[PDB]
Amino acid sequence: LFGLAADRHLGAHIYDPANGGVLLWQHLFWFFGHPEVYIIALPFFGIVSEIFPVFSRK
Amino acid sequence: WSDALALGWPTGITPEAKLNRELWIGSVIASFAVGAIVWGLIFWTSAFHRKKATDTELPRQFGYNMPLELTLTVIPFLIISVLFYFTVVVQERMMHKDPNPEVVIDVTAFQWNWKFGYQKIAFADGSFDYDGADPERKEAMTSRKVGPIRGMTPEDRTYLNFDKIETLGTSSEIPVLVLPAGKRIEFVLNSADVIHGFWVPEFLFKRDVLPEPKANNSDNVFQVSEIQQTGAFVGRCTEMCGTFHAMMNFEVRVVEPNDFKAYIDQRNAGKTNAEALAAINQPPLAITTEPFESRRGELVP
Amino acid sequence: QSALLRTGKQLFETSCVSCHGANLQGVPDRGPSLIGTGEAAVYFQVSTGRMPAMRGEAQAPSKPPHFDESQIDALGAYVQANGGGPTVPRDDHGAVAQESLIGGDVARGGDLFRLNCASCHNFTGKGGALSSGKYAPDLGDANPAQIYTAMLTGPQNMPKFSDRQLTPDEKRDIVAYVRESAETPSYGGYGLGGFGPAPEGMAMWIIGMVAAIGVAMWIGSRA
Amino acid sequence: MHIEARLFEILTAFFALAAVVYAVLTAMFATGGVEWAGTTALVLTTGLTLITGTFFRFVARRLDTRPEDYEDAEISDGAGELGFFAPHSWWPILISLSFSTAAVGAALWLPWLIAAGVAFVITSVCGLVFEYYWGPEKH
Amino acid sequence: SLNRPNMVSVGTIVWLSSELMFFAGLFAMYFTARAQAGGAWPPEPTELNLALAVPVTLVLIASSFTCQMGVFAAERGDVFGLRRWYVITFLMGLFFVLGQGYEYIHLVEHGTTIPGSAYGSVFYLATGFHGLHVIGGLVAFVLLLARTKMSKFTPAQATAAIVVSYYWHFVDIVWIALFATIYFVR
Ligand SMILES: CCCCCCCCCCCCCCCC(=O)OC[C@H]1O[C@H](O[C@@H]2[C@H](O)[C@@H](O)[C@H](O)[C@@H](O[C@H]3O[C@H](CO)[C@@H](O)[C@H](O)[C@@H]3O)[C@@H]2OP(=O)(O)OC[C@@H](COC(=O)CCCCCCCC[C@H](C)CCCCCCCC)OC(=O)CCCCCCCCCCCCCCC)[C@@H](O)[C@@H](O)[C@@H]1O
Ligand SMILES: CC(C)=CCC/C(C)=C/CC/C(C)=C/CC/C(C)=C/CC/C(C)=C/CC/C(C)=C\CC/C(C)=C/CC/C(C)=C/CC/C(C)=C/CC1=C(C)C(=O)c2ccccc2C1=O
Ligand code: HEC
Ligand code: HEC
Ligand SMILES: CCCCCCCCCCCCCC(=O)O[C@H](COC(=O)CCCCCCCCCCC)COP(=O)(O)O
Ligand SMILES: [Cu+2]
Ligand SMILES: [Cu+2]
Ligand SMILES: [Cu+2]
Repeated sequence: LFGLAADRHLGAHIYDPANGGVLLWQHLFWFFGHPEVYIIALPFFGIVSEIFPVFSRK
Repeated sequence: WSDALALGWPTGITPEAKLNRELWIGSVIASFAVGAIVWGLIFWTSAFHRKKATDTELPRQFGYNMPLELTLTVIPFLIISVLFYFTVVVQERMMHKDPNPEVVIDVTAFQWNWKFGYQKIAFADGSFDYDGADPERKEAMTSRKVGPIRGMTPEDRTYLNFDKIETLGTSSEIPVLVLPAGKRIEFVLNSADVIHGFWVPEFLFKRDVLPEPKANNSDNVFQVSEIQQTGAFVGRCTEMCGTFHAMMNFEVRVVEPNDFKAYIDQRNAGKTNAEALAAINQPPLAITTEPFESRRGELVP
Repeated sequence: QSALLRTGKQLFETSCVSCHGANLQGVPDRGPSLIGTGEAAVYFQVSTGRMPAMRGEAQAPSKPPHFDESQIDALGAYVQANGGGPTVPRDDHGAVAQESLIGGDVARGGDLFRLNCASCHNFTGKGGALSSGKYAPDLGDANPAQIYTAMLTGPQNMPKFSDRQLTPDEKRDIVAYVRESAETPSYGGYGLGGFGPAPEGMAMWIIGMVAAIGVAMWIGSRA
Repeated sequence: MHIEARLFEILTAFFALAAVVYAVLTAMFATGGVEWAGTTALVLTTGLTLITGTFFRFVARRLDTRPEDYEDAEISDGAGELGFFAPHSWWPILISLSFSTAAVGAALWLPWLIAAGVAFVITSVCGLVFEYYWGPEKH
Repeated sequence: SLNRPNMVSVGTIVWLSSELMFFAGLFAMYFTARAQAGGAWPPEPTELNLALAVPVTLVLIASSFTCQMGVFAAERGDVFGLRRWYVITFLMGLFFVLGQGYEYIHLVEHGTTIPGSAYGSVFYLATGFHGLHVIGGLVAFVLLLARTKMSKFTPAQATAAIVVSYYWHFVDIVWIALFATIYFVR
């Protein structure tokens, strides 16, 4: 995000297509994106994992 | 029945599409199997294992089973292994790129429309040769003391390709690409501004049109082995590109091999697209899509 | 040069055709016709980055340019050959005139600016708000050619000043005033933006009064 | 505290393996070069876990078993003195407001707003850090 | 006896480990832009001098020693030794910052700027973010030295000194990586 703000406000060449920056962004973003979708999965696994034993008497 | 287990894929018009459809159907079946198994297991315990009226003495407190957690961790590995094998087998086929194609197309995507250019034609029967490359016009895109990126400014546009025959789309006319049937086809993709999406649903395929494919280490050229159906098929953009992302469709019209030469000759004479299709007893405008209304919407006088 | 008139046409049909048409006649409710606008309009719109536009809002903003000088000239010449109109002034070498546009009389330029241009812009060429989502920009970024071609065309909501209303001698004085009022240092300290009472009041409240209250709290006691 | 230390180096081994595999498999039969973008990330992902693992290992070797790390431990073992916790403070909201001001300044590119935001941030952080250390007023 | 882990230290360790992934982006940008160089990676206007970056690096490498000496003084109960060593550390850090600024001015004069080239962008971004971390460290020194004279020298103040030292040993270890990867591996 800082890199992108630098491009927009200071006129730098970070994500220029000629510079191989179209796919730099995708790598950097998808390194975040998928762990992000696993951040909002595991705690809600734990909630149901806590709830199941109580109502099953087991 | 392939009309219910394909979940609504179109039938292929190319060998690769037909091969891909088989893998899709097989995968759908193999997923519904495990879905049914697990749903049955969930339903079984929710209908029989319940609290009885005459029920005391809390049930058996078992929570470990060693020779069952090692068994149920092996079957999914074997399931995924075969799927991986078939995936590899199919994916290697869809990207072959035979050295000698029979027609090369230069596809360029700009801001909310298309342009198609016939690079070269070389039939296998030695009955038609044409070379449409235009380097003189290509030379007029060059920019330069030193330049920012590799000794040039971002305003280079050298990577684009220009040809003698080019169909151009407008805001009031859908661009139509004309191809022969039963022939090997190239597609070489390049973009002027941003990323676009090349999708023809009947091909069961799509590829991103990038502003610098070479500099970004990404293949921007695919082949079709042959097409065995004459007619008109739709294509549309499948990558977010701005306000008019949803309004830059196109059409592909496949005709008989002999009609292709007549169309090419008509275009060589100086006729437009609409004046060439009419010359080979074909509708001039698109029949799968029509131009969008230029107005903003229905709240405007 | 015909070698320049065809390189500017292939640039147009790849970047401009969606909003302006293939025959420069304009796409209804998407963009206007470009017949009779001239190369001055093209120069101003493309050099400052306003074109090509990206969406339909209250006002199309400026941004980094999409093409370079050669391509700008090509596009301008292609447009000029399709209905005429104004032209960008050149110098003895054919390049766009920058230094030769600066007028001698800055005092006359000053009050011409104050009568004609200070209503939308500021006293010295800052911004100004317009009706609904529109505004007059800051003039501290434009070069002489851009300042000259802005009033020759009347870009978006700025009125149009012909060469008969403002002769190409008063325009030079105006551009001289605009270029001088942007590159002269403040006398008497930091400029504080150049708007007047509002930044002054905020500076007072946030510096002077804070310091005074801090000093009072240091000298005095609590409870 | 061995379980804590082990949990990190378990990840470290996998991360190192993944980075090494990715780097080599890309050098040959992969278009372009070594794919510097993905290679860089994994070789620092390993470092993230390595630092914490090493620190935890050293701390575990330094101190002996705690009531928390003991199987058959009694509640009476942990009785005593925990430490200091802040009961209340209104400084966090001021810090957040200062940072918000700086961010809004940076978004619209208003240097004066950025400067004001930075000054506010410094003042708020000073207020937070010098909270339980100010002495009585001298008169 | 001591039989517990210092949680003010484990908190700062985990945060410092997380902060290492921020520089991952910058390193990725540098290595990506370097790949598409073609010919000479530092372009024609760019000329890196080792006549100024070496002494500055040596100073930034001599600060850690003084910092560790201050920490050693902190663990004994000495409040004055800590102050003396931390002041010296602050001065050396300030020297680093001023040297870096001078080099920036020199480079800008010869035509190496952020909008000028693709090299300039990555160079200035990486080195500027490192400079920002250094300034943060200096601010931390000032705040801690101001706090050390508000109250009696308790173990908590020693803990604060130790964690600040941890942070400093993270600004100079990331500059030996950058210096190695910029001035030697060109
Ligand atoms: C306790 C005692 C009392 C204290 C009193 C304090 C006063 C201290 C004064 C110290 C200065 C001494 C030297 C004299 C001044 C001087 O020699 O003058 C330099 C030149 O400078 C500006 O030229 C910029 C370039 O140099 C030019 O190239 C460029 O052309 C020009 O552009 C203008 O003109 C173009 C043409 O049209 C337009 O295109 C364009 O738009 C624009 O208008 C540039 O101007 P500009 O944008 O203003 O930015 C300048 C740079 C840098 O400036 C400089 O060099 C030096 C600046 C010195 C100022 C020092 C002030 C001290 C304040 C603190 C730092 C802030 C913290 C306080 C917060 C609270 C406290 C904590 C609790 O950025 C900054 O950081 C600005 C400083 C930020 C702080 C100032 C006030 C902030 C108040 C906050 C209010 C918001 C509250 C919100 C609450 C919700 C113009 O003015 C010129 O005339 C002028 O010539
Ligand atoms: C009646 C009327 C006109 C009111 C309009 C109210 C209104 C809609 C305000 C919108 C303001 C903003 C910030 C718009 C952007 C959208 C947005 C982010 C909205 C707020 C979102 C929100 C609630 C978030 C959390 C709050 C938060 C973190 C902070 C908000 C940011 C803040 C505090 C900024 C606003 C402060 C403000 C409006 C001050 C302006 C006052 C003055 C006098 C400034 C003018 C000024 C100028 C113009 C200078 O050039 C200058 C140059 C050098 C020195 C000084 C100045 C100077 O002071
Ligand atoms: C291809 C790069 C171009 C060029 C050379 C120009 N445009 Fe645009 N444009 C659009 C709209 C809605 C307007 C009118 C409102 C406003 O000015 O913002 C314009 C305006 C112009 C002008 C001004 C002509 C005048 O009448 O004086 C000029 C010279 C111009 N343009 C050149 C919309 C679009 C658009 C659709 C979004 C696209 C694409 C372009 N413009 C691209 C170009
Ligand atoms: C109100 C309407 C006016 C008046 C009377 C003048 N201008 Fe200005 N101007 C106005 C607007 C709304 C805009 C923006 C149009 C656009 O972005 O398409 C402008 C633009 C300019 C510019 C170009 C912007 C730049 O690059 O900074 C210049 C140089 C300019 N205007 C100058 C100018 C002068 C010299 C005027 C009087 C002689 C003048 N304007 C009048 C709004 C308005
Ligand atoms: C947006 C985040 C980017 C931060 C990167 C830090 C930059 C280090 C400064 C190096 C100076 C080099 C300048 C140069 O050669 O080009 C100069 C332009 O660079 C600048 O203006 C730099 C200002 C950056 C703002 C400082 C940090 C922003 C604060 C935000 C806090 C939230 C001159 O270039 P030019 O003359 O136009 O060719
Ligand atoms: Cu995913
Ligand atoms: Cu598109
Ligand atoms: Cu799209």
